[PDB]
Amino acid sequence: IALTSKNLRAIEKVCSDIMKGAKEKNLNVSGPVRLPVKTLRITTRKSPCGEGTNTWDRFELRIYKRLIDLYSQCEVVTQMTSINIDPVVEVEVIITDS
Amino acid sequence: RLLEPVPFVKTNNCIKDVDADLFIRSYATHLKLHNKITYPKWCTFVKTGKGRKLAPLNEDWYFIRASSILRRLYLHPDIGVGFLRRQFSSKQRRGVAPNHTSLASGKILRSILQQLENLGYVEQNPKKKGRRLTTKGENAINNFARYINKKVYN
Amino acid sequence: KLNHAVFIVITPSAIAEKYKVNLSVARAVINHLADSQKLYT
Amino acid sequence: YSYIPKQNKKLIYEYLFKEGVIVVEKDAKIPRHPHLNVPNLHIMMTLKSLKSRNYVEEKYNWKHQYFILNNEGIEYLRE
Amino acid sequence: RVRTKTIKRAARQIVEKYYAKLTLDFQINKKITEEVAIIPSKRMKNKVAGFVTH
Amino acid sequence: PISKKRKFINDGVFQAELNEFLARILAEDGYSGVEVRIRELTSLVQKRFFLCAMAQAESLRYKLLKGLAVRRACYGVLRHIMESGAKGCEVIVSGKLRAQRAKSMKFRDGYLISTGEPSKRFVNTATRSAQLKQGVLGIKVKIMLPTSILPDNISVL
Amino acid sequence: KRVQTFGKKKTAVAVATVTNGKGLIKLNGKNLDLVEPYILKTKVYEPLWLIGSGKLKNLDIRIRVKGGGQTSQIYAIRQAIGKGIISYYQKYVDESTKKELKDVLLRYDRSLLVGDTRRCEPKKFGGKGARARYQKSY
Amino acid sequence: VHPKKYGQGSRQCRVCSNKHAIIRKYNINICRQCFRERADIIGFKKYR
RNA sequence: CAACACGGGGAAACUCACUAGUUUAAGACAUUGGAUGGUGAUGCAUGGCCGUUUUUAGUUCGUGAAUGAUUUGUCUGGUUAAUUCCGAUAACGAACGAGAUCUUAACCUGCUAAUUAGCGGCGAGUACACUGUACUUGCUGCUUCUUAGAGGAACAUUGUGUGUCUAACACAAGGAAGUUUAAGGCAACAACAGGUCUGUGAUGUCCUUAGAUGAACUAGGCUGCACGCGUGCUACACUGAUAUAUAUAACGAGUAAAAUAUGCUUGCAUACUUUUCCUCCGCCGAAAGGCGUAGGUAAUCUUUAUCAAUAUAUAUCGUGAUGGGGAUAGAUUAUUGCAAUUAUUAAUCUUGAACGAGGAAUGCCUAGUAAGCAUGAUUCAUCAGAUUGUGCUAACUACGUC
Repeated sequence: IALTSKNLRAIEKVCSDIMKGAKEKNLNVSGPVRLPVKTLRITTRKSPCGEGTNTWDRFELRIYKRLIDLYSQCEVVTQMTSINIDPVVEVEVIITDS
Repeated sequence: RLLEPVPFVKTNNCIKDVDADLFIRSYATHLKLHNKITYPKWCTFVKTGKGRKLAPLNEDWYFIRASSILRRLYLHPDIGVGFLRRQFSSKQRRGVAPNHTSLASGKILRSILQQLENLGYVEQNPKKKGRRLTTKGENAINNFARYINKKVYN
Repeated sequence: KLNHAVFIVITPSAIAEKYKVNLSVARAVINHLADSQKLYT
Repeated sequence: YSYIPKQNKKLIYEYLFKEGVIVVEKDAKIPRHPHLNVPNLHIMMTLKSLKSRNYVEEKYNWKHQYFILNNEGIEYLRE
Repeated sequence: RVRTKTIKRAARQIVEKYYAKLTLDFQINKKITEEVAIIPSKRMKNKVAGFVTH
Repeated sequence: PISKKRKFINDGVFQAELNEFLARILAEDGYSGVEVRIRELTSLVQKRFFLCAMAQAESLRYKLLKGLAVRRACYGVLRHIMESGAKGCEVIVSGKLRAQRAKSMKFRDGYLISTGEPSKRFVNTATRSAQLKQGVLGIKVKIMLPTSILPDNISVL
Repeated sequence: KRVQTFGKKKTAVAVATVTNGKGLIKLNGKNLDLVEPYILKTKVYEPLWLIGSGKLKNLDIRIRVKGGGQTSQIYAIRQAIGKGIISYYQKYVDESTKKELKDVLLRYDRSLLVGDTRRCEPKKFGGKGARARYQKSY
Repeated sequence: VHPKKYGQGSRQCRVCSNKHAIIRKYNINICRQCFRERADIIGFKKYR
C-alpha cells in the first residue's frame, strides 16, 4: 500500500494508524519504506513589471511518498484500507497476496 | 614512469592490472598482424568527430580505436552504439560562441562493433541492450595482459 | 630568427640554444643520442 | 452562406430550462461543451440578453460565467 | 555573544524558586531546566541552562 | 492518466479556482465544507468539473460601500476583532479617503507580530478592493490569534 | 570476517571494506595501481608507509567509490584507508596497537583521521559566483 | 479566421489570458504575476 | 546609482501595440434611437504588487515629570551585529523591530526502516593463482554505505589571561564543528508624487466605439544603418594548440492533431489506427540526420555505482599573426514549420579580417569561496553567447583601518 501526500504530519498520522490497523488483524508487514522526496520547484522573479534589482525567490511544493506492504489475502487488505482512510492522503493498493 | 615498486598485492591477469594505452596499441598491432581487422577503404578518408574536425594523424588509428572500444567492452558489459558515441565525446569550439559537447562519428563505431562481432569477439543477445564479450576474446585479452605483466615484472 | 636548419646536460631547450635550432630538431637529436614532457635524468 | 440560427437558439433555451444553470466559459471560438456541440457565441449572446432582461443572474470569476436562471425567467421561458 | 533579557529573566526566576534543584553540571542543569521550565527551543533552553550555570 | 507532480498542481489550481469562485459568492461565513442557497452553488460546481479575517474585512468593505465614515467603521471593526479575542490586529486602509490626493492610514491594536514564521503561523490576513464613488480603497486586515503560543514566552513555572 | 568505514570530501564518498586477508588493495573492480595521476598515487601510497607491510599482510582492503572528481575521490579513499586501518586494529588486533598506529597517522596529518569541513555555498542572483557580482556602471 | 496551432498564439495564461511571462514548467500555464498570488493556495511555499 | 542581457521582453507568421491595406458583426434594450468593447489617454486620480530609502538598529505606547511647539523614557559609562546586555539615571513599566522562530548544508546515534538501494548467503560457468582472485547469468538471513524518518551534539565546555574584575571579551586545549557553526528565508517606523492602468472582469475620469483606436486576416517592420555610449562572449599562444588515452559530476527533466483502410469524382467523403514529452537499443548515414522498434504517470525505462567539461598521461608543432585567432564570405545536405527569401537553425569542404595582453578610467572578491571549466532548468513548433540553479578542477592576501 502506497501513501503520497504534501503534508508530513498527515502521512505520519496515517503511519501510526496503519501500524495499529495491521496489528488489529495481526498481519505480517514489511516496515514503511519512505521513497525519495520530489520537490516541485519554481524559481520566481519578484516584481510583476520586472523592476529594480532582479531578485528571485524559490518556491517548493514538496511531496512525500511512502510504501508499506503486507502478505495477506485481497479482501482483508481492502477492508482494512477502507476503515483506515482519511481525506487528505493519496492511497494506492497493489496487494495481490495470499 | 613505466614501472614503480609498491608494497600491495595485485590481481595480475586482467585489463584492471594493465597500462591502457600500451595494451590498446599492442592488441591493435596484434590484430593488424593477424589481419582479422580491416580499415577498410572509405574509412581512410573520413573524420572522427566534429568536436575534432581533424582525424588522428597516425594511419593505424582505426585498429587503435577498435582495441580501445574492446577495452571499454571489458569495463562495461552490455553497452551499445549511442553509449559509444557518448563515450568518445569531447568539447566543440562553436566559432565565436562558447563550447558544447560533440559526439564521435557513429559509422566508424558501428563498423568496429559489427567487425568485432563478425570476428566473433562480441555477441549481441536478445537479453538486455547491446553486445557483450565472447569468452575467446576475453581469454585473449587476459593472455595479452599476462604477456605485458610478465614483460614489466622481469 | 635564424635558429632553424636541417644540416650541421640533457634537455631540449639547451640543445636548441647550443646548436641554434628548433625544439623539434632538438628532440630528434635527443632521440639520436638515446640510441607531455620526458625524464632526462 | 448562412444566417441567424433560430433552431439552435430553441435548442439552447431547452437546455437552459432543463438545468436551470449553465457553466460554459467565455471563449467564442470553441463550439464543444460537454452537453452541447453548438457554438458558445450563440448561447453567450442569448445569455447576455436574458441577464439584461433580469431572467438570469451572472456570477463571474476570470472567464467562468456561472449563469443561474431566475424564477421569473423559468416561468417566461417554459412554453 | 551575550545573553538577552528573556534568557536573563528566565534565569532570575530560576534559583529564586529552584536553587535547591540546581547543581554545578551543565548537562544536569539542561535536564533540570527542561524539567522545570517548558522552554520551546533547544537553543533557548541551552542558553538559559548556561546562564543559570553561570 | 498523468504524473503525481502534474496531479498535485492540477488539484492546487482547482482549489484556487474554487476558492476565488467562493470569494465572489461569500457573505455569511468563510466556508461550509466540500460536497462531493447552497444546493444551487453545489449544482454549479458539480457541472463545472464533470473570528477569522476575511469575514471581518468583507464586513468592513460593505460598510465603506454603505457610505459610513471610514474612521468610525475601522474603529468599530478593529474593536470587534479585539473583543472577539484577537491577541493583536492591524488594519490598513489605503487610497483616496475623501480627497483627490490619496493617503493611507494604519489602525493597529494588541500584540500584532510581523517578524518570522511565528507571524506567518499566527497572523490571519485578508485583502479587499473597495471601488467607491471617487475611485478605489484597498483594505488590508491582519489578525493575530493563538493556535500553542509565541516562542518569546519563557515558560518558567 | 569484515569491518566497515568510509571517507567523505565534497561530494565524493569512498567506503572501505577491510576483511581478513593477505595484502590485496582494490578500488571497485580495479587495482589500487590504477589511480593514475602521480601526485594522487603518492596520496594513497602514504598510509601504506605509515602502517608498513607486515601489519597490512593479514588484511585485504576493497574500496567502493561514488561521486566527485579525482582529487576529492583520492582524499576520500585516503581517509577511508586511514579509518579502515584503525577499525581493523580496534575490532581484531588491540586497542594499544591501534592507539600507537593512530599516533603515527596523526603525526603525518589530520586529513586521514578527520574529513574536510569545506562545503559549497549556493549561487544567488546578481552574479556568476556565490558572492561575486555583475559590474556596476554609470 | 485562419488558425495557428503552434507558437505564441497557441497558448496563454489560464487565469488572465495574457501571453507574457507564462510558467509552462510542470504544465502550470499561469503567468508568474498571477501565480505568486495563488502559489500558496496551489500549495507551494518558499524556503530559500 | 537603485534606467541602460532591464520590462522572465531568447520578435520568421502567430507575434504586435506599428506600417500598407483587406475584412468582419461578435450593435444588450424599445433598421431608427440606444447602449456595449478597447496590450487607446491619463501611474501628478487611484487599488494591488515590486522597488528604493536601508540590509541597520531604529520606532511607538501607558502613567509620571519638564507658556508652548516639544522633551524625558529611547542614557554618563562599559559592552554588542544589535533602543544587545550590564550599568547608571525624573522616571518606572511596556509593545513593535532585532534576537528567538523557519529552510538548507555541516557531525553522531552494533536506536527507526528495506521498496523500484546495497550487503552478505548460495548455485552455475569462463579465466587466473594457492596452504583464493577476477568476471557474467540463476535463486535468496544482514542495514554500514543509497534512501528518509525520529533523536543527540556548543552552553563560550575546560584551562589561562584581560574586563567596574560586573555585563563580558582574548588566547590555548578538548571537540565533527567554537563568531549566533556556514549559508539562506522572514524584513519595523516613516517616507519616496520611484516603477507598473501593455498581468489581472482591480480601476476613476477622458478619448473612441461599425468607410471602429474593437474583433479578424494578408504582407512589410521590430535584427534597418555616416555614427556614440553601457553589459556580456571570444581572443591575443608553448604552464599552449593539435590527436589519442585515463578518470569522472551534482541539481535535474521527461506522454487534440496526424497517419492508414473503405466509398465516391489527382481531389473529396466515410471508416480505422498510431505518433504526440524523454529516447535506450538495432540498422543505414563522413557528418548532420534518417529508418525500425522497446520502457517510461517515473528511486523502476530514457539514465545517473555513472549523463559533463577543465583535470591528468603519451604523442605532433616549435615563437614565425605561426599550425595562434575565427571575424568575413562562397559553394551543401539536413532540421522545425503553411511560410526560413534580412545568411532561422544544422552540419561538410573551402575562405583566414582585426588582435603582438589593452590608454584616461573603472568592477567584483576573505575559504571550497575568487578564478577556470562545464552542464540541467527557463523561454521553445522552431534557439543560449542570456538568466537562474548545480557541480568538478581548489588560488593569492591582510586577517584589518577610517
